[PDB]
Amino acid sequence: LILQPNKTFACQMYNLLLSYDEHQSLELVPNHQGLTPFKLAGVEGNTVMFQHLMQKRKHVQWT
Amino acid sequence: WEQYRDRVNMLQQERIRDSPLLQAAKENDLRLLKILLLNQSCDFQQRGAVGETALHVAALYDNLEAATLLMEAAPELAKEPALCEPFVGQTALHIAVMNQNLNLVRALLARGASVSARATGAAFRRSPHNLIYYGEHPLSFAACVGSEEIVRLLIEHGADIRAQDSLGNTVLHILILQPNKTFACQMYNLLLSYDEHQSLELVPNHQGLTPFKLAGVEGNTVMFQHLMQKRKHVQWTCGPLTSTLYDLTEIDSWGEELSFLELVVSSKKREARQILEQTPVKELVSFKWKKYGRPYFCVLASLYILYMICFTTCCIYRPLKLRDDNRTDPRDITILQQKLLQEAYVTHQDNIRLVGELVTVTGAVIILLLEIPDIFRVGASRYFGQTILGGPFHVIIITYASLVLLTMVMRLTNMNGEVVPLSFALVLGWCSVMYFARGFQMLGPFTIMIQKMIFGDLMRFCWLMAVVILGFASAFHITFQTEDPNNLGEFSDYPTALFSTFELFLTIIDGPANYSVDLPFMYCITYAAFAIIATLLMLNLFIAMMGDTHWRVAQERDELWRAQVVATTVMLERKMPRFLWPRSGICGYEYGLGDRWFLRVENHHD
Amino acid sequence: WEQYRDRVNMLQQERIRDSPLLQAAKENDLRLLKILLLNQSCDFQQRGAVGETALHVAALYDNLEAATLLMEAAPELAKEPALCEPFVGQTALHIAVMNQNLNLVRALLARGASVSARATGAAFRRSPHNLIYYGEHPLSFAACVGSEEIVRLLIEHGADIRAQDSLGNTVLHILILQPNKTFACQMYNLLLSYDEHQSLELVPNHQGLTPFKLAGVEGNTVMFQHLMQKRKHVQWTCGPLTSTLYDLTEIDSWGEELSFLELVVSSKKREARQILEQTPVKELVSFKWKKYGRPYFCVLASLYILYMICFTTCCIYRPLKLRDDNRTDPRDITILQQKLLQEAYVTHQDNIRLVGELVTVTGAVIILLLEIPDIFRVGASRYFGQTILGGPFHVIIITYASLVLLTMVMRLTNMNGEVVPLSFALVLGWCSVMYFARGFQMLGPFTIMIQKMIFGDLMRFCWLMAVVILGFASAFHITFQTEDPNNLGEFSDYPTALFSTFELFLTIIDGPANYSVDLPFMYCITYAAFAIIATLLMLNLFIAMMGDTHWRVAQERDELWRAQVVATTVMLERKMPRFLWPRSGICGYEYGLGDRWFLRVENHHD
Ligand SMILES: CCCCCCCC(=O)OC[C@H](COP(=O)(O)O[C@@H]1[C@H](O)[C@H](O)[C@@H](OP(=O)(O)O)[C@H](OP(=O)(O)O)[C@H]1O)OC(=O)CCCCCCC
Ligand SMILES: CCCCCCCC(=O)OC[C@H](COP(=O)(O)O[C@@H]1[C@H](O)[C@H](O)[C@@H](OP(=O)(O)O)[C@H](OP(=O)(O)O)[C@H]1O)OC(=O)CCCCCCC
Repeated sequence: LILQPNKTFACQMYNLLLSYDEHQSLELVPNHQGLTPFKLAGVEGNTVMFQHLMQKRKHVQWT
Repeated sequence: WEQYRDRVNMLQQERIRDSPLLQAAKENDLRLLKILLLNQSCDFQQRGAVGETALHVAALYDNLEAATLLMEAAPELAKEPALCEPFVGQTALHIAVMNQNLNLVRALLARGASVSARATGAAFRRSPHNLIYYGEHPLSFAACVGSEEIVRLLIEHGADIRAQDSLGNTVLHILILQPNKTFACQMYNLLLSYDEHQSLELVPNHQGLTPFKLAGVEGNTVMFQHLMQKRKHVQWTCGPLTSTLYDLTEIDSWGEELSFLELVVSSKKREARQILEQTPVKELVSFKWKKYGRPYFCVLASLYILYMICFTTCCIYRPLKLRDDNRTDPRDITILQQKLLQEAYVTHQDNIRLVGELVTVTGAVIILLLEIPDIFRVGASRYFGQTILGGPFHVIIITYASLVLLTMVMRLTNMNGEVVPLSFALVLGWCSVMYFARGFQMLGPFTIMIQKMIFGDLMRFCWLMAVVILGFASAFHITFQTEDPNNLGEFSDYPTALFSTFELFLTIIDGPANYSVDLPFMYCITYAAFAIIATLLMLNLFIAMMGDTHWRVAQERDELWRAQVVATTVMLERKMPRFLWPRSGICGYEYGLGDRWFLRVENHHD
Repeated sequence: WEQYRDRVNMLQQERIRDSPLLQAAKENDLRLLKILLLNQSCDFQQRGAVGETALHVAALYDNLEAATLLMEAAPELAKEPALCEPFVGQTALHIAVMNQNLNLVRALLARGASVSARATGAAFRRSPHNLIYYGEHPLSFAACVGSEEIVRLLIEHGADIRAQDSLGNTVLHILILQPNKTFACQMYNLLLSYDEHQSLELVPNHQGLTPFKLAGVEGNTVMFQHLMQKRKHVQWTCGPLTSTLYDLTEIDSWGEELSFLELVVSSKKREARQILEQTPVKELVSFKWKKYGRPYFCVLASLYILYMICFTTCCIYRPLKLRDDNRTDPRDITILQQKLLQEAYVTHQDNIRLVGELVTVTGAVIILLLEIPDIFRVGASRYFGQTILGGPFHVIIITYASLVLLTMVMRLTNMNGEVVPLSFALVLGWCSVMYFARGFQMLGPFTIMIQKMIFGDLMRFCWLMAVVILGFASAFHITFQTEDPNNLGEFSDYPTALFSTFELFLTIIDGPANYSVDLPFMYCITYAAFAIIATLLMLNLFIAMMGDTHWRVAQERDELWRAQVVATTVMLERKMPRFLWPRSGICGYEYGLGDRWFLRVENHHD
């Protein structure tokens, strides 16, 4: 789903996969190359997918 | 260093997370917070990492209900500020004003929290590290973020209007220091609706700047126009055209030494040159330049051109005499040497040269008497580094005067080697005539983009160029260290091997080619590669870089030419006789309107 | 000088402010103004600083009620105008018309104020100082500001339509002189609604221009299109395509000497070349150029090329003979000298040269017979300074004819030094063939951008060249006054030190480098700096500057090529036989439509 040509809407459908990922996790399993999906989004230049991945890791501590 | 602020912020999160009361104030949950209000075993006056109370946290996270809960549980807790290094005086009322919480600010002023509290910490003072400069006062914060009801509630609850911080800026200065937000102009009107009895408009900071002068130096054009909606008034109109008079009392600033236009044109900020095109500023300096600035600048330009003519015809005819010891040396050129001073002035032509020598020495004296107080009055880094005020030319003219005075030192000591100060003075001084080329509208910004190329392109490209001519010069030297220096002596020793490779980089000197001898076979290989990488590739790339910076200047030619003529107009406003430079504008004391000088311009709109 | 007008304007404000009546008329307050009407001690005919009455003030500040109250106080006060220098004849009816007050203008014409009053002040005459040129008449002001009901009210209240000012312009001329406003075009129809019995369209000014010719010379393209809606009519249409005939009676202007197109192409205003692309002008001069202009211009271009070939093969074979005395001089070149006229024509080849000499002399005669009446008929600054009409080439051809006539003068006096005027004539005349290069569509505007760069770029860059080659030439000279002029004599004396530094600036002559002798150590330092600042920096900045100027021309290539072919088409329209240049357009006298010549064009629209 990362390897698409920068389509926005499957971004939300990425959430659907992470809506149903349960018990490692699907986010940490590598391929035969040995790449995390975060690393695949990094190497393929999917910036929208990268920003959507960094919505979950970050949190605001104060404003 | 900014990692300390990250450590303080996550240590604040540590002290919030450890304490159950501060965690309950952050999370906005009232359930355990009721028991925290009820029991007397817990301490409500506990400190954070800095000094933030739980009411500080509840003001920080827009938690007004928990703040009011411990504020009934502790009414005296609101007045204590933070007490560590980044927040040495931050109250929660500053945070509640900054977050625009109307009910929390109304409750905080209803319970008598301090309104004149100064938050003089390092985070609130201006810096490149802090992203905002909202000030140190609650009235400052309320006007500066742009909330009307909060600042009017602060006026009705105390908060005297004059509030100078550690930098000395009042409210109007740091309303002007915003990044060009329009609506704060209307907020400025609110402050000028509530300014009464000097006035707030005239009080300076620790730098000694009016808010008008701070608007001029910071480039805030919208505030500058908004300030001159109050100063101007139309005196008559007919048809499409109105005639209006502008007050130049704080523009020309006749009483004050350090003038307003000197603060505009010598500003380090880039955006302070778009404020120099405004509707009474362009006309005032255009009247100064056309009526006075161009004729006195042109006669000074002709006088300096004649001074350099009288200097170059003085030094072309300099004393040299035939040497007594014969040459007797191969690879040498010498006919004649320098002349001693006892026979340097013996004929009438020597006296005609000598009066020119005294002209040049007194020219050096009147140059250094017009630069040393001028470099002392504004500082070294302010005046030499500013490209608008002719600083690169003003170090060159100073270097000329020091070099010809060093010539005057050397000649009376009768020692040789005087070709070098005449050569440096004669190359630097005729390039300083470009300093007088800023006046003409035809040939003005050419001399600013020449110095722009010198300090932008050929500061970066010379380090990329001195790693090619060094390596290729060393490569050419080794291929001709084995050979002779007679048949092909362009790389005989290493200084001329550097200089010939430099000249071959510039394609001035022809390629080293002697077809009557067998050249080394490595030389053709390492010179063909030189002709690829250096004459073809790096030279014309740097020509294209000159074309790009020439385009970059040529889109904005008039914006720098007007700044150049403002700089030289306010330079000839100073250092010149007062009877020859009368006050620009018309007087108006005989017109009964006061002892203020004005400028009438007329426009043409629909 | 414009400061006098500022002094007059605030002196007007002084005379308003001192008088209570004028202040009451300015402020629009009736309370003390009623007492000012009642008492007879005050004088209602008091003057301003110029002559502005209270009615003038109340008309100037849009105060109709106080104006009408003082007209009931004084009905005779309206007819008196101002009487000082900037407002020589300004009435307040001009001001009320200009401010578009319908009720005030109706009251002023109801009380019998003058409608034919000429406002002959310096503020109303056209100048760069005055921002508007609205005219001198009330009908002029009403038709010029853009009001319909006011101008029709002025038609019904007198105001004869023909109204020539001190410049002699009528209403239509100074309705054309607006900055291209569309709606006034329709109000031109309003003037053409009330023009009756010559007509108003044909009356000239003091310059001698028809209003159609004024629209031609001022570049008012929208008014030109509106004027040629009236002249043209469609004769048939089918499908998408219409055929319409345009009247060229005032385009060609066969009766008048100074033609319409001569006023268009020799206009000082830049915007008068976009009117030259219009639908009845472009087809007419394209028919003139294709049918007649290009063949006669090409045969004149071939005749001038053959004349210069017959001149250069005449002056290459010039009389030259071996000198009688021997040289006996080092640093000298001379083999042969000039030849005396008694032996300059002795052989048949000398006669073949001699008939070419008479060809060149009669060519100079027929050149100066085609330029001296032509420079007398339009003036010196009109014709030499205009770049469209080949003025830079027409000073060059005149310089050719004067130089070869001076060569013929010098040859018959048998004195030497004829190499110099022959050399200037021979170099200037082959550059004048670019004058014949304006005709071809391929290589046309290259010759206009070459002269554009000569007069634009290299008049500003020559002064920035002469502060570098002078300083560096003088710096190179001092390093080689000490040394010998044999091993490195490129800076021996100061004229060749200027010329060699100029050539080293231009990168033509190779760098002065003699590796078989020890050069001065300052020379390499001050020449490395020269190769940086001049060959690398200063030159290619000017090369990219020429590239930007070439881009500026090349965005507008066809707009200048069409102007060039219009200029040479109307220049070959004059100075040429009438039987060889028949009248363009078709006659229409045999078609019974009148003695007016027309041009039929067909178009293709949806
Ligand atoms: C003539 C002798 C030297 C005069 C000393 C005074 C020299 C002098 O007046 O300029 C100082 C200059 C920095 O330039 P400076 O502080 O005035 O600021 C720059 C200047 O405004 C340039 O015009 C800008 O364009 P560019 O990007 O550059 O094209 C540049 O970027 P930007 O505004 O467009 O964003 C601005 O940052 O520093 C040196 O390189 C000198 C190195 C040599 C030091 C030699 C010390 C002798
Ligand atoms: C060939 C001998 C000289 C011929 C004399 C006649 C020379 C001649 O015909 O032009 C006159 C010229 C002024 O040019 P001129 O009045 O025609 O008007 C300029 C002309 O239209 C240019 O093409 C325009 O572009 P640029 O900006 O220039 O690129 C320029 O600006 P703009 O329209 O774009 O806004 C216009 O202002 O004045 C000199 O420099 C001559 C100095 C040398 C005088 C030497 C006297 C011998």
